[PDB]
Amino acid sequence: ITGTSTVGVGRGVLGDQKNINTTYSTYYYLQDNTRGDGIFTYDAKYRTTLPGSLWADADNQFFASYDAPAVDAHYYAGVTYDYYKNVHNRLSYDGNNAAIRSSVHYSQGYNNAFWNGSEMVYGDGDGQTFIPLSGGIDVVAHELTHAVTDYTAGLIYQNESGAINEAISDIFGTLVEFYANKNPDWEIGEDVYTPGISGDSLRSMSDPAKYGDPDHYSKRYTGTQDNGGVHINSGIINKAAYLISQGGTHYGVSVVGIGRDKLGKIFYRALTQYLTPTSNFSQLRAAAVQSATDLYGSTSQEVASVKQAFDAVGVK
Ligand SMILES: [Ca+2]
Ligand SMILES: [Ca+2]
Ligand SMILES: [Ca+2]
Ligand SMILES: [Ca+2]
Ligand SMILES: [Fe+3]
Repeated sequence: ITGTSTVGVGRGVLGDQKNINTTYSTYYYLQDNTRGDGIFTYDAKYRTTLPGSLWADADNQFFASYDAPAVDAHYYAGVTYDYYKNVHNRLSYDGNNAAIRSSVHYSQGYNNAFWNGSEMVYGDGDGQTFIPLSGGIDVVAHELTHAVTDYTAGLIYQNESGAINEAISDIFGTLVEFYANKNPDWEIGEDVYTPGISGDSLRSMSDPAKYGDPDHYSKRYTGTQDNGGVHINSGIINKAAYLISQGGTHYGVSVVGIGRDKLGKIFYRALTQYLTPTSNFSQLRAAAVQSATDLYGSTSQEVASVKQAFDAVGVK
């Protein structure tokens, strides 16, 4: 669309008010011209054909409940873009300011969200297991990070490489949650998961075992479900990442925490410089150690903490 940049206001899934970047051209559209080649949000109108219609509104106010998920998807994508740019100096997911597109109201009662190789897609949930998934900034950032991985390391979506791909999305989705300071935690999807149950989440990075995911290499899943457990075995890497950041003693191995910022710097470098499509956990460890070495010196505490953390989860 060609028009005038402007700012509208609406309410998100959780009921919070926010301003969003819109474009005016007869209608007000969910098209943000202020970030790279634009952020565009579309209405999939409960169908599965994609992307749907670019979101159009008559008055630049988005307070209808049908609007909620579009508001959050649109807003959270901007935040995520900002994170990458500000923090890592990366322009959009491709590093070249590619347009970011998302569709909401995908299908009916769809309890998931995903990156389809071209854009993001969000379900509204069934209202019981989930509410519209774009209401969780960690979910939005998790999805956009899959784009980042596709353009960089290109980790194949299965077995260990796939678990790495998933851990990357949880790690950066969490870093983005802290970046925006939106009630941050080391949990995944807490804000849109089981509206009825307080205190739970989809996955835990601090204690993956809480939900039955492995927190040690010896406990990895070796079967075929879930593409070889990409969503399960990511727990081992997630735990490692939590330890690197926060520190702790796990299975008797003590790790000194070095903080979130450094965690992000080290993982981003590994991702972008050292990982390949078929990298396995053991290769990830080598990569993370090399990155930290690059950044902080081989005799650094940083390097030391990365080593301990992997030893702690049993990754050699
Ligand atoms: Ca309106
Ligand atoms: Ca949170
Ligand atoms: Ca979270
Ligand atoms: Ca819940
Ligand atoms: Fe994922």
